[PDB]
Amino acid sequence: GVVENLASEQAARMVAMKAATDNGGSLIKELQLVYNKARQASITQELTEIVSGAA
Amino acid sequence: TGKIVQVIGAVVDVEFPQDAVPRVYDALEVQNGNERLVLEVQQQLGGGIVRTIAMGSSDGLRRGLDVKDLEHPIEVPVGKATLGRIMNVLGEPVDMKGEIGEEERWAIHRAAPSYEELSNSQELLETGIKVIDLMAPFAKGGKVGLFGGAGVGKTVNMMELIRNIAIEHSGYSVFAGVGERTREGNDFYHEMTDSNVIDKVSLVYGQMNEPPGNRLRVALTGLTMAEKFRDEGRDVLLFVDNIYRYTLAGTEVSALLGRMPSAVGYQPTLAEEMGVLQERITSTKTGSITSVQAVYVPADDLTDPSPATTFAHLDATVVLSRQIASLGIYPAVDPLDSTSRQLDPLVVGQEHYDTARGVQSILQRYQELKDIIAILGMDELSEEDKLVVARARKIQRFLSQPFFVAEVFTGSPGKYVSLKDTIRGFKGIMEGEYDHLPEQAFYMVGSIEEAVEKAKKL
Amino acid sequence: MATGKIVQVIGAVVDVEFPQDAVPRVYDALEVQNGNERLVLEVQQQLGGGIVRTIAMGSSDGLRRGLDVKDLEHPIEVPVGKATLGRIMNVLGEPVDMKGEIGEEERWAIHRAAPSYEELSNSQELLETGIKVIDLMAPFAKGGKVGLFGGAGVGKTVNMMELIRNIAIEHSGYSVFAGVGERTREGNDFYHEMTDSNVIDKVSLVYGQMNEPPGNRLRVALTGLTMAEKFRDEGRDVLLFVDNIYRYTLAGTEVSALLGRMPSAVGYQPTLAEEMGVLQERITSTKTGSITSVQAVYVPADDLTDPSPATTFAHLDATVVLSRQIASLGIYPAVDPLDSTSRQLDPLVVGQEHYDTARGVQSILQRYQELKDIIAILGMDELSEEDKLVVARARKIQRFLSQPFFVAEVFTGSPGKYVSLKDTIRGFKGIMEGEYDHLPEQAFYMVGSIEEAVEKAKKL
Amino acid sequence: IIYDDLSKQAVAYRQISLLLRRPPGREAFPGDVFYLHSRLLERAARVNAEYVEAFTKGEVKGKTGSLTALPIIETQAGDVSAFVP
Ligand SMILES: Nc1ncnc2c1ncn2[C@@H]1O[C@H](COP(=O)(O)OP(=O)(O)OP(=O)(O)O)[C@@H](O)[C@H]1O
Ligand SMILES: Nc1ncnc2c1ncn2[C@@H]1O[C@H](COP(=O)(O)OP(=O)(O)O)[C@@H](O)[C@H]1O
Ligand SMILES: [Mg+2]
Ligand SMILES: [Mg+2]
Repeated sequence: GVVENLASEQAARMVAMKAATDNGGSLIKELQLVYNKARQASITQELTEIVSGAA
Repeated sequence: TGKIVQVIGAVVDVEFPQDAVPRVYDALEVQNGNERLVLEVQQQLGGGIVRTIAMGSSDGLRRGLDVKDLEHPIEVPVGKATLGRIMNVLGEPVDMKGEIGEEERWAIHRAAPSYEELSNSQELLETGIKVIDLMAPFAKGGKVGLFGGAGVGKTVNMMELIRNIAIEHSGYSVFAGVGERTREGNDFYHEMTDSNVIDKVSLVYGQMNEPPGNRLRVALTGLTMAEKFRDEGRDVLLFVDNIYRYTLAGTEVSALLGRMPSAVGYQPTLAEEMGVLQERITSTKTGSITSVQAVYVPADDLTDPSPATTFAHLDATVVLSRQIASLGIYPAVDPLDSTSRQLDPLVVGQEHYDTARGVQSILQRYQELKDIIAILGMDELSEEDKLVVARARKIQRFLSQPFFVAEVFTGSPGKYVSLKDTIRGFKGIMEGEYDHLPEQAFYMVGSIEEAVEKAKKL
Repeated sequence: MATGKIVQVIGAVVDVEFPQDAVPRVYDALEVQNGNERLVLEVQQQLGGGIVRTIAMGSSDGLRRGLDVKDLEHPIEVPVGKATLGRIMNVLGEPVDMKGEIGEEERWAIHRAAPSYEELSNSQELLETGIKVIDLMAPFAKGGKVGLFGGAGVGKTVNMMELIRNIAIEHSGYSVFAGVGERTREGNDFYHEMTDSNVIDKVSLVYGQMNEPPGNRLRVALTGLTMAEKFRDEGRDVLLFVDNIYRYTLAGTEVSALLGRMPSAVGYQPTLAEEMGVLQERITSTKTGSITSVQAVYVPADDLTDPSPATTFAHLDATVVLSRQIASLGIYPAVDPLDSTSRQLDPLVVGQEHYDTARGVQSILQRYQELKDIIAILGMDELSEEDKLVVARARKIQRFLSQPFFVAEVFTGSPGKYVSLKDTIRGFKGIMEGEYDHLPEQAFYMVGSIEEAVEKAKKL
Repeated sequence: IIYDDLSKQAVAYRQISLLLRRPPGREAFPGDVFYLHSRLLERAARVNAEYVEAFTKGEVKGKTGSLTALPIIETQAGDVSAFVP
C-alpha cells in the first residue's frame, strides 16, 4: 500500500505540473497583450509632447 | 451691428465697432437661412473682434453676415412653469406643447454659494440596493457619482435610484440629459407620463446628436432650474445623465478657441471648468440638493484626467467594473474601490461599520490569493486560505441583486432590501452560519432568507 | 557707462538690446540695478541685431522693461586659492558666511577649456575607503572619478559623509565641496560638522541651494570646479565632492525651453550630452596634479534608463549603484553588488587574491537571484541540496555586505565600524567556503567584521 | 443600413484631422472623434406617426418610419477596451 500510494503521488504531480505549465503559458500571453498596449501608448504620448513643445 | 469674420467648426468670430463690443458670455443672434441662431461670447480678442460658440449648427453661415447684439446672457425659464416639461439648452420648449408659462428667467452663468451659506447634514438616505448602502451609503443633500466604462451599468443603476429615492421623496426633481442617447430620453419621458409622476420632474435634454455648444451649456441650464427650486426653500433631487460629456464638449471647442493642449490633449482649463460647474451643486442653509451623477470612464482608464478630477468633487463614489459585469454579477459594483464619506462609525454606528470593514478585508485577501490560485490551483492553499476563498465567493454572489427596472432583461422579479437585512446577511455569512450552502444559492437573491429557499432547490 | 536696455522679462530669462557695435560676447557677465539690489546676468545667446538673451543670477522680480544694463567685458570670475579655505561662497563667489571679505589675490573665470590629450595621466594608485562593499566590489583609485547612483532616500548623502570622514580627514590636502542644488538644512549641518570636528580650515565650500533661482544652480558647479582646478594647477592633490550632478542638468532643462530650443527625449534639452561632457571633462588628473572626485547622482524614480543618469555612467571610473529594492529591506549601505563596478577591479591592479574573491561573490549572488524566483512560488524543497546550500551561503553574503557607519548612529543607535581591505577579503572567502555555514542569516546583519558575526550569533 | 468598418472611417478622420494640424487626443484621434460617430449613428431611429405626417405634409398617415443600423468595428487582439470600440 505504501508503494502503490507513492506511484499515485508521482502520477498526481505529473498532472498538476501539466496544469501549472498551461496556466503559466496562459498568463504570459495576457501579460504580453498588456505590455504591447503600454509600449505603443508611451511612444504615442511622447511624440505628442515633442511636437507640442515645438510651438 | 456685428459682422461675421471667421467660421471654424463650432466657433464664429464677429467684429463689432470698438465702442460697442459685447461683454463675455453675452448672447448674440444671427439669421442662418430660414432660422435664427444664437451665439455665446467666449473671449474678447483685440480690435473689436470677439470669439463665440454657436448654440446650433454652424453650416450655411457665410462670412459677412450681420449679427445682432443682445444685451444679456443666455437666460432660461425657472420655477413651477418648468415642471413636467422637456426643455432645450436655450430653455425653449421641446415637447410639442405650447409655450412655457414663465414668470421669471435666470441667467445660466452664476456664482457658487458663499462658504457661510453651506450646511452640513448626516441623515442617511436608504436605497433598495444591497451593495450601495452597505459599502457606500449616502446622505440627504449629498453628491453621488457612478463611475464606469462603456456598457457597465451606469444608467440602469441611476434608474433604480430614481425609482427608489425619487418616489418615496416628496419634493420636486430635475433630470438633465447631457450628451446621452435620445432613445433613452424618450423612453424615460413615457414611463414618467404613464406613471403620472411627470408633473413633479423637469427635464433638460441636450443629447449626443447636438452640436458641442448645446452639450456644454445644457448642464448649466439644468443646474439653474435646480437652484431656483433650492432657493425657494425646497428639497430637490438633481440627476445628471453623463457629466463626462460636459468636459468632452470643452475638449472639442478648446483647440478652435486657440488654447494650447494639455496632458492627454485635454483643455488646459479642465479642472476649473469642472470645478465651477460642480461647486454650484450644493445643499445650503436655505434648501437642499441631492445629486446623482453618472461618470463615463474613457477606455476604462480610471487614471485619465477627467475621471481623476471628478473624484475629489463627490461625497459617495461607486465604481462599476467591466470585469465583474462580464461575470454577470449585477450591479457590477467594485467594493474595493467604491467608498463613501458616510462610512464612519459615528454616523452609521458600529455594527454597520464593522460589517463593511469585514467584507472589505475578506475580499481584499481574496485578491491577494488569486495570483497563487491562477498558476498553482486552489489545492495548494492552506485550509484557512480555502475558507477565505469559500466565503469571499459567497459574498461576491450575495452582492448581486434583481432590479425592478432590469426585469426586461433578467425576467425574474425585482427585490428591495432593507439595511437591516443587508447587514444581517453579510454578518451572518462572515460568521460562517451559511458555509453549508452552495455559491449559486446566493446569486441574484434579495435577502438571506431567499438564499436558503433557493438552496433547498439548488 | 551703461549701454543696453532690458526689452523682455519672461521668467528667469531677460533680453537686452545693445548698440550694434558693442554687443556682449557669449558668457559675458552683465549688471543691472534691481531696485536697491545689484543683479548679474549671464549672456547665453546673440540673436537678431544687438539683442542678447541672458539668464538672471538672482530673482527677476522687480525688473522692468527699460532698465539700463552695464556691460562687464569678462565672464563671471570667482576668487581662488588659499583665501577660499574655510569660507562659504555663492555662485558669484561672494561670501555668505558673514565672516567678511574673502581677501583674494587672484580671480578666475568659471568657463575654461578642459586639459588637452597630452596632459592626462593614468596613475591608478589604489585607495582604501573602509567600506566592505566598496573596497571589495568597486575599488577606488587616487585621481579617479566615483559616482554614487540612486533614487530618493537610498543613502547617497550618508555614504558621502562616510567617505568624507574616512578619506578626507586622512587625505592631508585641500578639499572642495560643491553643494549643487542641495537642501539648505543639510548644508548647514555639514558646515557645523566640519567646524566642530575642526577640519574646516582645510576645505572650501561653494553652496547653491534649491531656493536659488535657476541661473545660480546652473553655474554653481563650475565655480566649484574652478577652485579645484586652481589647487590642481598649483600641483596639489585635492578632493572634490559634488552634492548632486543631476541638479545641474535639471537647471539646464528649466531654462532651455525659454531659451527657445526645441525639446528632446524625455523632455530634456537637446544639448544634454554636450553640457554633461563639458563639465565632466574638466574633472581630471593631469601630470601636474590630481583631482579625486566623488559625485552623487540622482536617478529619477530609480529608472537607470533615464537619459541624465544613463549619460553620466560613461564619464566615471567607479560607479556604485544604491538600490531602493535593497533599501526597502533596511540593509544599508544598500549597494547592489551586481550592478556596481570599477575600472580598477582587474588582476593587474587588485592582484588575483582580491579579483578571485570579487568574481566569486558576483557569481553566487547572480545564481541566487535565479533560485529566489523558484522558491517564491514552488518553495525551497524543489531545489537540489546544492542549490539549497548556495541559497543559504548567498543569503548570508547578502547580509555580510552590510556595515554600520559612525555617521549613521543617529539613525541606528549603534556603534559604527571600520574594516581594512585585508580583513574584508578574508571574511568573504570564509562565507564562500564552509567556515560559517552554521551561523544564522541574522547573525551577519549590520555586524562589522566576520570575527564579530560569530558573537552576534551567540547573542541572537 | 450596414456600415462596414467604422474603424476605417475613424482612421480617415484622423488623417484629415492631422493634415489640418488639429491637436490629437488619446491614441492619435482628435477629441471630435466621438462627435463623428454619434452624429452619424443617432440618425438611425424609429419615428412616430406624427413626425411622418408632418414631414410628408400629410400625404402619409398613421405609419411609423424606421432605420435600423449595424455598424462594424474591428478590435486588435480582441481588446474591447480600446478608444474607438
Ligand atoms: N442590474 C442589472 N441587471 C441586468 N442587466 C444589467 C444590470 N445592469 C446593467 N445591465 C446590463 O448592462 C447593459 C448596459 O447597461 P446600461 O445601459 O445601464 O449602461 P450605460 O450606463 O448606458 O453605459 P453607457 O452609458 O456607457 O452606454 C444593459 O444590457 C443591461 O441589461
Ligand atoms: N547607512 C545608513 N544607515 C542608517 N540609515 C540610513 C543609511 N543610509 C540611509 N539611511 C536612511 O535613509 C535616510 C535617507 O538617506 P540620505 O542619504 O540622507 O538621503 P539621500 O540618499 O537622498 O541623500 C537617512 O536619513 C536614514 O534614515
Ligand atoms: Mg448610459
Ligand atoms: Mg541627498
